[PDB]
Amino acid sequence: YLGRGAPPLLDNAAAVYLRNAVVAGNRLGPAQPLPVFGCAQVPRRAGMD
Amino acid sequence: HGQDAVCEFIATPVATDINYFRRPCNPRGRAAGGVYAGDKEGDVIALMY
Amino acid sequence: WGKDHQVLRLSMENAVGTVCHPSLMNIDAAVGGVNHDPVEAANPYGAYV
Repeated sequence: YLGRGAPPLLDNAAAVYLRNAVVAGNRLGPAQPLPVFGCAQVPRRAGMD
Repeated sequence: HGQDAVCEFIATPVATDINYFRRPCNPRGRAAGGVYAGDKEGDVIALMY
Repeated sequence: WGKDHQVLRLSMENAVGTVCHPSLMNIDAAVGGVNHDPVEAANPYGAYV
């Protein structure tokens, strides 16, 4: 869900249900929707080890 | 034997694996350092809580 | 063991970003791409209703 190369599920409830089930807390998961023009914006985390 | 040390108890879920404990890890459960902070302003105190 | 000798784990809830995306159901490139150079009669027994 960081890219778009995929025609979605045709039930728009199904699509948004599963997108934000996956994308919910992901370490990569998109911070704000995937902008149509823009970077997918992986969230940056307060720290790393 | 020497100066009596002092033990302190932080109640933890019994279901915390032993593996986080078979290492130098933080007693509280999560890395609190400022060594890990990204200097993005509020990193530390996000790095933490 | 990750870097730093930390014993790590993957499992299969970890694949939810890959296989739970609607890329699983998109084959139209495949079914059209295998279509060319047509194929012989297949004894359409289980292939026909």
